Amino acid sequence: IETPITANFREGLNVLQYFISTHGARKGLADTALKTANSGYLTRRLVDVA
Amino acid sequence: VYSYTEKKRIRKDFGKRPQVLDVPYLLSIQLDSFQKFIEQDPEGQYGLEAAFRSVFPIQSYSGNSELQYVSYRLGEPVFDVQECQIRGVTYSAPLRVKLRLVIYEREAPEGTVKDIKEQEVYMGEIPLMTDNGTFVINGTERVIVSQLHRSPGVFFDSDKGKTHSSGKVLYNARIIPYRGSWLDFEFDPKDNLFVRIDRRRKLPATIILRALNYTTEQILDLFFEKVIFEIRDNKLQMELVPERLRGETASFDIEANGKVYVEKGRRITARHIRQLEKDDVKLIEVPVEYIAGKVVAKDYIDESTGELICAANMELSLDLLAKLSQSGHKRIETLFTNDLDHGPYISETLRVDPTNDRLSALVEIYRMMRPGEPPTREAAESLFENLFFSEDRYDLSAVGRMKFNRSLLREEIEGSGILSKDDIIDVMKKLIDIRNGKGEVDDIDHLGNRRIRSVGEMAENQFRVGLVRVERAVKERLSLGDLDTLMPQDMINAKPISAAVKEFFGSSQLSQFMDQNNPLSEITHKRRISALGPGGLTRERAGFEVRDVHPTHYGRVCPIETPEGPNIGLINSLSVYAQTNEYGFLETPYRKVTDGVVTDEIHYLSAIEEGNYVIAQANSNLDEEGHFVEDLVTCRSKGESSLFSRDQVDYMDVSTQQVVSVGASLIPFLEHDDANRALMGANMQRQAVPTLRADKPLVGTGMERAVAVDSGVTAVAKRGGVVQYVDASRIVIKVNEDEMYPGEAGIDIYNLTKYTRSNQNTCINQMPCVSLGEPVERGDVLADGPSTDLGELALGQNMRVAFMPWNGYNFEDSILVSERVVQEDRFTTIHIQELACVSRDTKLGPEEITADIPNVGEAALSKLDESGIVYIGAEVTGGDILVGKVTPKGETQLTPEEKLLRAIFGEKASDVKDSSLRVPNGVSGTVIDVQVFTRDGVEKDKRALEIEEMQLKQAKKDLSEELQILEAGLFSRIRAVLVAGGVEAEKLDKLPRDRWLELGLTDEEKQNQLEQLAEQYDELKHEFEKKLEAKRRKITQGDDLAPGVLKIVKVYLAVKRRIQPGDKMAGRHGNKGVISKINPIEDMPYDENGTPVDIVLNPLGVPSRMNIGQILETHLGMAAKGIGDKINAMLKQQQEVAKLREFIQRAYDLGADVRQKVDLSTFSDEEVMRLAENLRKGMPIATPVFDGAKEAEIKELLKLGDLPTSGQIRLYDGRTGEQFERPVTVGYMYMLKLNHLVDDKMHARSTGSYSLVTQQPLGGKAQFGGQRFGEMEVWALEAYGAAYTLQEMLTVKSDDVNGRTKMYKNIVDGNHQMEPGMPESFNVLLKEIRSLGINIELEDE
Amino acid sequence: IETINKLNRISRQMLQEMGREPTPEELAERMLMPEDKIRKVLKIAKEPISMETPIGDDEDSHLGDFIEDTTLELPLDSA
RNA sequence: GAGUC
Repeated sequence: IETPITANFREGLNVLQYFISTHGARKGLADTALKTANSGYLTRRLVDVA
Repeated sequence: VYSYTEKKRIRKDFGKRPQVLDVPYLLSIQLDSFQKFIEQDPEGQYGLEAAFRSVFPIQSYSGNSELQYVSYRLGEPVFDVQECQIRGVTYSAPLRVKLRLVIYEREAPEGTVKDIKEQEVYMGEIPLMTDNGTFVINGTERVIVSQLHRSPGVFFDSDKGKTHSSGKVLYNARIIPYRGSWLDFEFDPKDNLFVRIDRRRKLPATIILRALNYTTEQILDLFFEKVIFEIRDNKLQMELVPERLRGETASFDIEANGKVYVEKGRRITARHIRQLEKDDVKLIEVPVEYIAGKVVAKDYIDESTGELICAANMELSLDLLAKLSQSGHKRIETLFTNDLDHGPYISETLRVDPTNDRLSALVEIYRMMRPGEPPTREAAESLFENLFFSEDRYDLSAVGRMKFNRSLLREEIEGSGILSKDDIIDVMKKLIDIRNGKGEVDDIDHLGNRRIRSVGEMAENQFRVGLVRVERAVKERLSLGDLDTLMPQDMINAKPISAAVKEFFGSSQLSQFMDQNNPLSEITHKRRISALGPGGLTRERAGFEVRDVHPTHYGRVCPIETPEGPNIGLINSLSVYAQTNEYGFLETPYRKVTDGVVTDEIHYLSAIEEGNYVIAQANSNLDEEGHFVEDLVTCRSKGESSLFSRDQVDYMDVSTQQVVSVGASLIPFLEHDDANRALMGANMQRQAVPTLRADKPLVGTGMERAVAVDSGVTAVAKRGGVVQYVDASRIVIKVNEDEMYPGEAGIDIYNLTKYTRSNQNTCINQMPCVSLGEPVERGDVLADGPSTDLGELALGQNMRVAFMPWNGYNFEDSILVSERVVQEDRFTTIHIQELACVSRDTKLGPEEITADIPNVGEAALSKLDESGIVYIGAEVTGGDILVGKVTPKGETQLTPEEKLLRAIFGEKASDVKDSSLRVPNGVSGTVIDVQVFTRDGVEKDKRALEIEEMQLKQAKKDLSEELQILEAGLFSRIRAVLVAGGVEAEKLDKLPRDRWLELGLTDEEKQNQLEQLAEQYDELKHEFEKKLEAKRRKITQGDDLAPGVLKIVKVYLAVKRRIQPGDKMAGRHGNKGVISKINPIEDMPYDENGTPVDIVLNPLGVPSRMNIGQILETHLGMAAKGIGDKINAMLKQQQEVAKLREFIQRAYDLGADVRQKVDLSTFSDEEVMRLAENLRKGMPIATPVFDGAKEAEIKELLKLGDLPTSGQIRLYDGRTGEQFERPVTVGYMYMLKLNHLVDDKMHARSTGSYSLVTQQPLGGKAQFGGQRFGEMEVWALEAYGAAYTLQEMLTVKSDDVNGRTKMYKNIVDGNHQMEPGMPESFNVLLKEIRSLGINIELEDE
Repeated sequence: IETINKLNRISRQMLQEMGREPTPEELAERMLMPEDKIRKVLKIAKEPISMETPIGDDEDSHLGDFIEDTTLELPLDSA
């Protein structure tokens, strides 16, 4: 996204800016749930060979 | 300028902007929807009304008898709220409906002159909603969650890449009904149009229109644009419109009017096109080549013989042109397919489409649905029509219709349920459009494309289902029997109605146990919104798109309240001010901006409407209730953000907090907390537990008052006036004469609920807030729920926390806590657990409840009553017996050894088993109350009688004093009217009471109101005598339980659970921790002043976790206590009231751009000193979410507290007395203890109950189970060389019975030897292989 | 079997006439026999339940994962 | 339904 975050945590961001960050936040956390499944299954494949 | 409760606790608002309109009563959604279900409104087609008219009026087969619907009535509930809770009943009202049987005559034309029968029939009990917005489901509190789904109508979807190596563009419009099967239209790779019908498979779209009786000719007419091709002499001339040449390579010399126009080869550019457009062209001079390649429109029959020279949709060719001109059909009508704009789509379609007419179209329809079923005419027709055009089967609802009509850009808002045929054609038009590039694609996740289901619409649908089944039955029995003598009441069944209801309420996954950990959990949980459920999204069906953050969630759903893990993205909280429109779309309120000036006018917009207009954020600065601060201002529009000038400003946010959900709104310095932890914070709040003591949160958002109020666990004043009686059980209030109804007496009653069991084992305790004889107004907080202080949400308590390392006790977010926490009993949790005892009867004989048990000491005997019952108030621990039960044993076949031994000690012991209910080990506490449910059949126990006698006494006393206090208030009110026109105080009072109804005075309007309260008095009598007689019978009535069950005992245990090491706690900012050690007071570091700290957090937990708000809370928190301590000292020092006056006012008004302009000086001395003592314990300040206190205003307060500006002080280590080489951050922070109790989470097993088939230990602490050793864990042992541990886990610890038993006793014989066996799971396995018919056998060596 | 037929068909009558559930006493009278045989038939009425019934709201447990076996004594018992 | 990474 073209418009960035100028302020910082200490001074406090605004309405607009905070909403931005949820995208990255949520994306990251959602990633955890569904991605560790892939890794896990992978691991089990490898283990079953070796 | 504030009410009495606020006068008592004013929190200092730092909020720099004014919330204009009020925070709407949050739990309104539920009530409004449910209330719509029952809404008596003839025209408004919803709920009852909607379903009724859809089916009714119900006409019989023969056309002579009919059933008509008049109207419905809701009775008064058979069972009250509390009572249903007690007996495990569902809370419900009777529904009774007026129905009329009318019979026409066969012979007389339609003479309704024969027979007219009518009555009100009972159609079952309908579950009612509480005052809270909850529901009573077999004795437990449940909530129905709102449901998001993809709204009925049209979805225009594009597969960008999506599928293919090629990377081809695939367009699909989806047809989503309320009720019925589904329709998909998509583009084949070579651009040919296919349908998925009920997503079964893919076949040609064209066939459908054949079924609708369109010939190929009508098809291509309506779709493609015909072109008139005149043949005169030997010259071929088209009627050409200029903008069809649009970028057309010239294939000929194009002679129009005069001279050469287009080069033989050179392309038609726009200037050429506009020139010939200007010329006004009718007929050009095409050669021989153009028509060869195109196609003919209609079916051109040969006039001469009568036979078809050309059919519809044949490729154009040389000889055919000669023959058609020879027939004298000199007006041919060719088609237009020059790619680009109007392409060869439907044309190519028709060629691959093998089907011909109406007939073969319906054949293929029928065939795909049930392949192999023979083509009967009736079956195919009926199938087709029933699929999309049947009214009771296929209903779009108002919703489907609106969104559908807005997808194709129509005008009518409402429609009929069934799909009109024109609609279908027009959408396929829009698909073909998008394929060419006239319009573009609608997004799946748009908030206008997603709709929400409340209560009423859910109810609606499930009610309709009961109706459907009942319809089969109804129409069936209407034709067999005799029409005259049989009545409507004998016709009507109830079973399937009540079945449908209990399925919805009971079985549904959207209906769940209320989260009652805290008021916050409840209130939040009630407004949570799920994407799952019937007609909604699945786990695997869910990719990234839907779960991630859609821009439209702005001000509608709070973006930051969702469970972590797999359900993330699925479940979300409604944002604060957001509400649903009529259609079930979310709307958000905005302020109108008229030409630069910010009005006061509030407009709610849907997502759809939102997409249009240009709106400024709440943070933009406001010029003196007129215009804007800045000439270039900051806003958003059409889903993107940036700069605009004043004049372009259309609308604006009311307040910042409108973007946030409720839970998140409570966290103060949200502005400085990363969302990762923010999210976690909200969830944490939901898992918090009420301690006994409520300490007001010093660092709040102001929102704590609204949260409390709305949760509805408090008592609020209906009328206001003066408090007559205060009890820790009853609050009785005398109303303002202003507000008082001339109907009933002015006496409002609040019986408080004290100390009952919540679902999570939590305690439910109400405390009265006001004192006796005190003044209150409408909407004053009268009694608090558990986690609530005077008006405010009090999730927990605030403590002195210091950031710093301790001797590795605070390592990775571990928590060091003081003994002082225990000493002061803060965070001591209240638990109320329910234990049960169940007495049945078997073939083995009657189980019963007795004090008599084999081989127990008088220790247990002494704590039991006559019947085997615990005494009230008993203190009991693990292993203790609560309720005695005996069960008949079978034959005792003892080993020979046991036979002899019996003989030897000579205690034969009767054929009985000890079944008694015992306290589970680890838990221990206080039996507070016991309830018993006797059977109807079997005679009552003495314990039974005495407790039901108690119920009598209690019932009596309660209702007696109800009548007595109500009576006194009513008589005192009559005294106010007789004292007007009739001064007499000495001989009225001293004379009797009810001889004030022989009272015959002035006959004006004085005598009329006496009778008003006099007839009300007669009803006080007839109501009470009933209200008594009803509640006597229910107490005494035999309690009806499950078949086989004689009697039940419910035992309510109180757990006084103190905070300990291993317990879980956190703050608002996500940061959390386990208690690692309780340090004695001595060990904790302390101030120069001598006060030591309460809790120590490790600093290292903050930086990388990114949540700085907790720090600001700490600093502000010490400052608040600095204010409190200033106040405390001046309070203790008495001094002068005016002096206190000065300090306190200047405190409020300190904040630089403080909005909340605190009016003090006028305050009466009383109000002053009282408030003083409240803020004695620290001042309550308000930083609103984002609209919060800057670093500047905060440091300013620190100066006023006479503290360090950085909030750091030099501290001494309580162990050594050595000072810390750096001054450290301290301050007061608001803390919470979570539902997670190491108490319950402790478990360990040696040997116990095993699994039936596999013979392994069972699961969980629940069964005293062994923990499961998974693949990964096994793998651990594998990596080491460790064979024996492995084999242990494999055999002696699991499925080998001989092995485990043998090894246990060898261990007890000091052997520790292994001696391995054979896994019983393995044998299990073997035999299952044999059973599936495969021979597998163990080879001998 | 036929006695059972009576049961459920008269259940509907009595539920609607009396208002609520049919307690054994009143039912006993209305069907022309002794109370004893009522309660007997009541409990016998129930059919077998699925062993692998998903009681786990999440497919955590097929009810087999509840089952405890009293036949096999504990190693404690063996001791 | 919620904890852990």
